[PDB]
Formats: sequence, C-alpha cells, structure tokens
Amino acid sequence: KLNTFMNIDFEFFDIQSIKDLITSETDLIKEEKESDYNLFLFTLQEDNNK
Amino acid sequence: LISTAIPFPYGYIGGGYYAPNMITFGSAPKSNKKLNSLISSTIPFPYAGY
Amino acid sequence: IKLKKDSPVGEILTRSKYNQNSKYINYRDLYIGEKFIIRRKSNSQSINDDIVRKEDYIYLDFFNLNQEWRVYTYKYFKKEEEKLFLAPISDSDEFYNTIQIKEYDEQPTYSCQLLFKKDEESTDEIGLIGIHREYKDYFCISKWYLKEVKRKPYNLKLGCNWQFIPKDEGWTE
Amino acid sequence: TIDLADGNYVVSRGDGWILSRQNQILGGSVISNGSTGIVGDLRVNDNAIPYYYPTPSFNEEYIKNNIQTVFANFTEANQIPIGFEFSKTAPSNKNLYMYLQYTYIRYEIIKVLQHEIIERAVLYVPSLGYVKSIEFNPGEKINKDFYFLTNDKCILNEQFLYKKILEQRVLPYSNGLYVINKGDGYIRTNDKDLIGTLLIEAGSSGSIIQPRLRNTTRPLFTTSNDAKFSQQYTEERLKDAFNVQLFNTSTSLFKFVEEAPSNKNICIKAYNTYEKYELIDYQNGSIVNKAEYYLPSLGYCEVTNAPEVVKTQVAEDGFIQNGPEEEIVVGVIDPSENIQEINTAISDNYTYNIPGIVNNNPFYILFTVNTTGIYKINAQNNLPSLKIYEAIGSGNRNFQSGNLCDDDIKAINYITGFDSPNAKSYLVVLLNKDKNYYIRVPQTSSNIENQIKFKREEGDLRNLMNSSVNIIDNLNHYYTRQSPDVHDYISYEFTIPNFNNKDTSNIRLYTSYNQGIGTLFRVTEYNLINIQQNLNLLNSTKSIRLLNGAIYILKVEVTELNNYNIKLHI
Amino acid sequence: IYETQIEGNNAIGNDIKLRLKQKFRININDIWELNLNYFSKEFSIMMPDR
Repeated sequence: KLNTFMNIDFEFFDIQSIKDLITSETDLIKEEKESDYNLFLFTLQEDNNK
Repeated sequence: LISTAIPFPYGYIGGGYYAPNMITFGSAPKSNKKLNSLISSTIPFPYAGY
Repeated sequence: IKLKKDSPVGEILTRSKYNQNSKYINYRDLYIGEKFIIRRKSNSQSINDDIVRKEDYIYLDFFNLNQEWRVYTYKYFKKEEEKLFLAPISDSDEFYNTIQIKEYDEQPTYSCQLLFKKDEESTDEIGLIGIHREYKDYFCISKWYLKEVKRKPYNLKLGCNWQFIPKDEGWTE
Repeated sequence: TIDLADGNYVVSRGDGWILSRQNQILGGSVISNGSTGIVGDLRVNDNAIPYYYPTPSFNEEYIKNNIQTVFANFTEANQIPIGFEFSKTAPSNKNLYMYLQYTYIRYEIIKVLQHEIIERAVLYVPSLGYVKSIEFNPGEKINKDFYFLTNDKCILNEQFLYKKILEQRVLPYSNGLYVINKGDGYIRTNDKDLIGTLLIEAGSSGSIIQPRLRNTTRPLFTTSNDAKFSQQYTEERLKDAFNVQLFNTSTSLFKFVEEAPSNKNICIKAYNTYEKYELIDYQNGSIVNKAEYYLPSLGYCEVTNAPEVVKTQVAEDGFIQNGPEEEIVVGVIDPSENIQEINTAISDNYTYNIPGIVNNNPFYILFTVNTTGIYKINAQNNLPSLKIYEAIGSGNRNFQSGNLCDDDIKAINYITGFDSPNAKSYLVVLLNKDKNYYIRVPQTSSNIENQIKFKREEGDLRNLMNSSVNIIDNLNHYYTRQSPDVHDYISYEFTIPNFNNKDTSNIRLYTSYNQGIGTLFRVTEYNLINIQQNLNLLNSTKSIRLLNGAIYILKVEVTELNNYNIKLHI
Repeated sequence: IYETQIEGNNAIGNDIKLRLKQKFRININDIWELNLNYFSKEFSIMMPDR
C-alpha cells in the first residue's frame, strides 16, 4: 500500500514553471528598463547637499 | 582564468613529471692538503624540462 | 551577520546547509547569527499593543553575551558607504541612534527597509541599512539606496530589503 | 642458533649490503697517468624499488608495516631524491679501473622456537652506492672474485638490532605563551632519520648530496592538549615569534664530503636533522600545556673508522641532540586577547578611556611614545596591576613621526608588571621613540569606568628605571609577589603610621628566599632622597629607624634567584 | 598528477606551476555551467534568447 504509484504520483505540470522557463535575462532587462515616465522628480535634502 | 589556463605541459623527454636528474659543476681548486675534487655546486640538469 | 571577534562591526558569513542524511532534501539554517530586537524609541503610544507599525521610530538592538548592544552610525561620512558601529547602549554626539522602518514596495511582501535619521523632526535622511561588497561583503549604510528604492518598479532583490525570523514551532534544525 | 626466546622478531642488519651478480650493472670508469675520475648516481624512483623475499607466515604487507613502525620509513624516504658521488685518482704510470654498485639495507623478520630460527623473511631497501677499484696492467688476469659476487655480503659493519613483536629549574616567566628554541641537530633513535651510509676506500673521496630536487619534507608534532595546541595552531605561533614561513617545503641544499686518507678506509653516515621548538603556557610557576614541534633541518654527518655479532636490542623511541646546547625564550601575544591600538604618539601626558568592546575581558593596548624618556603608567585608584611588554625589532623598518606604524609584530619581550589582579601598583619604565609597546590589561570585574594614565616623569622618580612599584598600604607583615628575573628591580611604596617629623620607629626589611641589594628612598611630596644603599635582604636582621607618617619607597634587585615568589617583611 | 608530482618539484619555474595551481582551483562543472546568460545579467546586455 505504501510503495505503489497512482496517477498523481507522476503529475509534474506547473504552468508557472513553464512561464518562468521561457523568460530570459533579456526579458527581465526589458521589464526593468520599461517606464511610462518622461520625468519623475526625486528630491533629497541629505546633509546640506540638496 | 583565460590567462592562467595554460595547456598542460608534456613530461620530460624520458617521461614522467616527478623530478629531473642531477649534475655537479665547479670543482674547487686543489687545496694544500685536500684535493677538493668533490666540493662543487649541484644543479638540476634539465631545469624547466617540462 | 555575526559580531566581529575584535572590531565593533558585524561580519557577513555564509549560511549553513543541510548535509546530514538525505540528498532529496536541502535547506539553509535560519536560527543563526546575532539575535536582534526592536525597541520602541519614545514609548509614547500605549504599551498594551507591541506590534510594529510602518514609519515607526525604533532602536535596533542585539544581544551580545548577557548585554544588549545597539546599532549606531557615524554622523558624518564622506564616502557613499560606511560600516555600522555596533556598541553598547549609550548617548553621544558622534553617532545617530534613531532608525525608521519603512515599506517602499507597493506590492505585497514580507520585506522592509531601515533608514537612519538625524532626529524625529529632522528632514535630513542619512541613508539606508544594507549589505554590499572587491569581495569583503560588509554590513553598511548607503546613501545610494535612497534613490534605487524610488526607481519604479521596486527591485525586491535589493540589498536594503530585510526580514525578521523569530523562533517558531513550525521550523526545526 | 639464536639466544632470544620463542616468538617473532624484527631484525635490522645495518646498511652496507651488496647483492650477488650485480657488481658491474652500472658500468665502470678507467683513469690513467694521474687522471681523476668521478662517478656519481641519484636515487629517486626506479633504482629505489625495494626487494621483498617473504615466507608463507609473513606476507609483503606484514613485513612492510612492522619494519616501518620501528625503523626508517623507507616508503616516504625513497620519494625524496638523494645523490652520492665517489672520486678516485689513478697513480702515475698506472691505470685504474673502478666500478660502482648499489648498497642495500637488510631487514629480517624471524620466528624463533627452542633457540633456533625456524623461518626468515628478508627485505632489501636501496640506500646508497659503493665503488670498488683496482690498478691493472694490460693483459693481466684478475681473480673472478673481484668482478663476480656469488653471495650477499656485509661490508660496512656487522650489526644486529632485534625487536620482539608484541601482539626542577626556576623559571621566572610571567603568565603567557612562550616559544622556546631548544636547539638544532635532533635525530630520532634507531637510525630512523638515516639518509644513508657510505664507505670511502683509502685514497678516494666520497660525498652525499641532498639536491632538493623536491621541496617535500616531513616535520613532526607532539602536543599534550590538542584542544588548544593543534598542529595548525602551533605552526601559526611559530610564524609569530620566529617568522617561520616554510614548514612542509624547503629549498636549501646540503652536502657532506669526506676525503679519506691513504692509510685506512672510512665510513660516513648522513642523517636528516630537526630543530626543536617548544610552545608552553606558563601559569603561576607551572607549565600547563606543552607542544613540541620538530622542523626539518640541514642534516648531520658522522665519521667512523671501520674496525663480534654483539646482539643488541633497539633503543627506546625518542630523540637525541647532536648540536650545541641552546635555549632561546621568546614571548608571544595570545591571539585570544583582543588588541587595541593607540594611534597618537604619547608626548607628555595621556588619559586613555578603556572601550566597552573589551567587555570586561583581558586585552592588549598597543602604543608608542613621541620622544624617548621615562614614563609612569598607572590606572585609576592604581588598580588593577598592569604588565608591559616590548615588541621585538619594532620601529626598525617603517617610521612615521607622530602617528603609529603597526608593524604587526607579535614577538614580545617581558619588561615588568604583576600578574595578580587584586594588587594595586604602577609602573615606571624607560620607553624609546619609534618602538611598539604592549600593555596587557587583565580580566577586570568591576563595571566602574577604568582609565590608564600616562605621565612623563622627568623628576627624581626616574631612579626607578623599569620597576613595578607596588603600593603596600594598610600597614598597622608578609607581602609576597612574583619574583623578577635576575638583575630586575621591584619596588614597594608605603606610608609609615600622626606625622610630626619627630615620632620614629624601627622597621625590619628582609627577603625570605631570594637575596638582593636594595636602596630605600624617602618621599618629599615628588623628590626622593636616599636613606640607605647596598642593603642586603638575604634574611638580614638589620633594622632602620624611620620617622612616622613619612612615605618611603624601597627598591630591591634580585642578586640570586632560588624561589618563584618574592616575600617582603615589614 | 599536479598535486603529487608538480607541486613538490623544485626544479621548474613558478610561471607554469602557479598558473596550473589556479587552473585546477575551479571545477569542470563551473565551466559547463558558464554561459552567456550570466554575463548578460552582469553587463545588462540584451541579446537574442530563442
């Protein structure tokens, strides 16, 4: 009863793993470099070095 | 890694990678009492024989 | 993180891994390194609730032997990075001891960021706590991170993201 | 035909064995009309194959394991190339032919029963060579015995070493690590370090060479507590004191050459040698952990004139010293204790606040002065007592005025101080510009903020050069402390018990065990005026009249040392 | 071979010995696992991925 295989014992499908398998470093770079802002102001006071 | 990764060198002409043979050079002058024939420097004959 | 044997800084070591019996299981230990603790700074709100809220002002202490030391930072540093100064609890004019806990990421996450401030009412940010490396990985405070967090989308892999692991019945050696 | 009792035995027959039918294998050389001939050989991996001759009882492995346990490990010794050379000069108006052959060491394993050997296994281990020469006129007929050997022979010297196969000195060192160089020339017993023997015939010359064709070498290690004195730990401390860099390697060649006379042949035996280092942990006048480390050295040579059986038993395992007596003691920093550094040179006055990182644990303070002079070092309330060491060879290479150049040197030299942490004292020591100095703060207990105070005492206090003054207060008497080594000074400062410059009393000062000449000074409050001189303390009964209420300081040297501790009476 | 015959030998220049010591510091699996996907992430360079 312990050492017997049912169907579910060899079902390895993982739709998310496939999606992450066809994603290359180029895709990640494009996602990182994709922006919808032509200007996003950033202001910091620091220590007398605004 | 490219620079350090030199191809493996072949062994001595005779064979093996263990040690070269020895030679002696520079017999000392005949002293007053002792011939001093054997007083000489020892050299590894095929240095860098690889 | 492990407290330095001699210097008053925290060295960065590599987590251990399971190597006991099975090749079918692999994980890295978690209950290692210095035991940190978050202490309320002002003790203004009621002591009934001990949950930490976003943007709260805190002390990040850690237990060394039987004493409770505190994490400080240098008031003035030229270079972008600067090693932290772990030392016993005290008051001095050469170090800042106020830390604000922030959550910049908008998407769900269990990470958090720690920022150093001159004072509660001061508007000058000192820098973000993190780790960098020229090897020799160091537990530092960087002013560079201050900008990286604002570059949308937030990078979850940054070195300023922190998580806290308390002992739990669901995890064992 | 054996005297030993029934049982197994391992026997060494000595070096200098020549096999049969192997005389002219390596060839010969011919000289004439005064020509000089040199023939040499090297033994590395092919002419170093041992020859086994076992029996059903003793297999090859059994023979090998037993012998290598008691005698030289030939397996690891044949790996290192070794060379040997011979030289012969032909006479005038004559020709000389000289041929060379190998020489082996003969190790036997036997089983005696009823005082008669009933079995024997024989192992031949290649050791060195041997040259046989003859002056021959052309056409002469030589005896076959000269060319051919039909039976193994012992030429060097008959030997028989059998083994049954069983189935108070006063050291005045302060507490801390020490590395002692006990000398060079050590060799293991039973010829376990014998490079080889060589027989030079009359009128010839011989030589044995370690050409260092391979860097490999074998040190030895023997600890008493592997928890603290590990092999990798001892080697690290050696690098601290003597800056020993190469342990398992070497690139130093050594030769041994003998030119025998024209009357008698000679035998020359070459051994490998070791230098002995001892790493100790001295505590309260007793060693608690010792580790001996034997580093390979440059060999040892013994010359013997060749001269029945004289059955002999193998000597007990151990070492024998052949070099000169030597004892060099060098202190070393304990790596466990932290090391704080003072970057600013001390000019005339400094106050040091002990950092909390020390966590009430002993540590070292590294510092140096900005100008040579006599300095007084103390602590708040004069407690705890301090110890001061001087780095060896510091401030000799890199110098930076004002700032401190941490040479990272760990070979320290004791100067003064007391290991007792319950006593109160201060130090007056002569410090030199550009010289690294260490102060060992012991394990303090009180959480009260302690402080180390430095002062440049340019006044009369300079008379106490390199002295640990101890404030023996509470007088109202048997005070004992650690005894300084010979020629070192120790001082006691005390206030006599309503001072009015009139009341006076008799005081008795004498040393229980160690005799020393000391001087007594009267304080001025600042200026010290001598009140005596050359006051022997070897249980002297003399008494001195001193006014009550006046602070005095008695400084005593160590004329003769006979006890670890020093006891003063008052 | 290098560890048992090359390191011990003292009759050959370090130009070859030290390079060989570093050459064998790495493992073959490291080379097999070395590909352009790592340098693309390191250098942030886009390249064809399919």
